[PDB]
Amino acid sequence: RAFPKKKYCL
Amino acid sequence: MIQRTPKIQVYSRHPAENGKSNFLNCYVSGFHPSDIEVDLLKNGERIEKVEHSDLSFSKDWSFYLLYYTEFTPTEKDEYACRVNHVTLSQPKIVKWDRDM
Amino acid sequence: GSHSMRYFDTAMSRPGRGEPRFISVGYVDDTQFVRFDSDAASPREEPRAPWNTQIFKTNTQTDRCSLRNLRGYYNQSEAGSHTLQSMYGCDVGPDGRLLRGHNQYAYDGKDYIALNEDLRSWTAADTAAQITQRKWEAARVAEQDRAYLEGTCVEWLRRYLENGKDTLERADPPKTHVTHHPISDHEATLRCWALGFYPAEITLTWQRDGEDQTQDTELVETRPAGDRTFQKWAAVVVPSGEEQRYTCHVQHEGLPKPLTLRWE
Repeated sequence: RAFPKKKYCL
Repeated sequence: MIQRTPKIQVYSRHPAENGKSNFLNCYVSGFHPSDIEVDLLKNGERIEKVEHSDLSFSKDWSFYLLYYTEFTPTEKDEYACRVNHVTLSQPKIVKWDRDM
Repeated sequence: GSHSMRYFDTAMSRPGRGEPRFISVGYVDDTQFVRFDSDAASPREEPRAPWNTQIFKTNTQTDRCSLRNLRGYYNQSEAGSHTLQSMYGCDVGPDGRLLRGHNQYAYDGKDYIALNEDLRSWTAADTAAQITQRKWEAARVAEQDRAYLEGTCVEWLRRYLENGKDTLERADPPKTHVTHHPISDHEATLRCWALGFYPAEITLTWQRDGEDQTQDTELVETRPAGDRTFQKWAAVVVPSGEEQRYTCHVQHEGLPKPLTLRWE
C-alpha cells in the first residue's frame, strides 16, 4: 500500500 | 563538507510522577552527517535495549532521531543522555531536568 | 485541513564497510507510514502505520549509482563517506486538490537539484548539478516525476486520509500551562508549555504589555513525545513583580480558538 517513486540516477 | 552539531533535548513522554511508569526520551536533531552515538544513562550507567526512531531529516536536510526507553522516575535516580558526533571533541552529557 | 505526503530518502557511502546504506521513510503529515532500510534484511518494507518492495530495492541501486556519479562530479577520493538525500511528495488542500509537488536532492548537506514548482524544469545549484540537469532533460525525467506527483501521489494520499481519517484528520490540541522559576531575587523564568498536540506545527509566543518578545524568548525545537504527539515550550526572563505583564499566546489547528495564558 506504499507507492514510492521510481528514482533516476544523478 | 558541511558539518552541523546536534541539538539535544532530554524529557519524558508524560508529565513525571515519582513511582509511575513513563518513557525517557532523548531527541537529537539538527545534525549532519548522520552518524551519531546516543546512550541513555541511569545514575551514570548505560541503559540496555534503548529503542530509536528511523533516520529522517528536516526540510533543511538536518537529521533527527528519537531514542527512548521505559522508566519509572524516583526522587533519587538521576537520568541523562550522552551523545557523540564527529562535530564533538568529547561526548556531550545532558541531564534530565523535569522542568525542561 | 491541508495535508502532505513526503518520502525522505538517505543514501550514505561507507568505504571499506560495504555498499552504501539506503533508507526511505514515508510520512503523511507528521505520521510515518513506511520504512525501507537496505540494512534491515528483515521483511523488505515495514509498515509503520495500521492503515512495492521492488521500487524500493531498485531505488537502492539507483542511489548507489548516484553516489558513484557524484563522487566523480566533485573529483572526490574513494576514501570518504558521502551523503545523498532526497525529498519528494505532494501537498493537497482540504478538498484533496494538488497544491504543489516536490522532488529535490542534497549532497553532503547542500542543496543540489530540485524540480521546479511547474513540474517541468530543474534548478541546479552548481556545475555538477548542471550535468545531472542535462542528463535528466535528455531523458525527459521531469515528465515521469510530474506524472507520479500529480497522479499516484495525490491519489494515494487521498486514499490514506480516508482510511486513516480517525487519526490523520484529527488534530489534537495542546495542553498548556505556565511555570515560574526564580533565578535570583531580581528575576524569574516564565515557561509556557504545550504538550500532547498533533500535528507538530504550532506557534508559541510571549508578549510583554502586548509587544512581541521575539529576541528575548528562548524557544526549544518542537519535539516528539513518542505517542504520535509533540511538545514545545517558550521561556522568558522577567523582573520579579512584573509577571502579570506577560502573556503566552498559542496557535494550533486543534484549538477551537487561540489561547492567551498567564502565570496563575
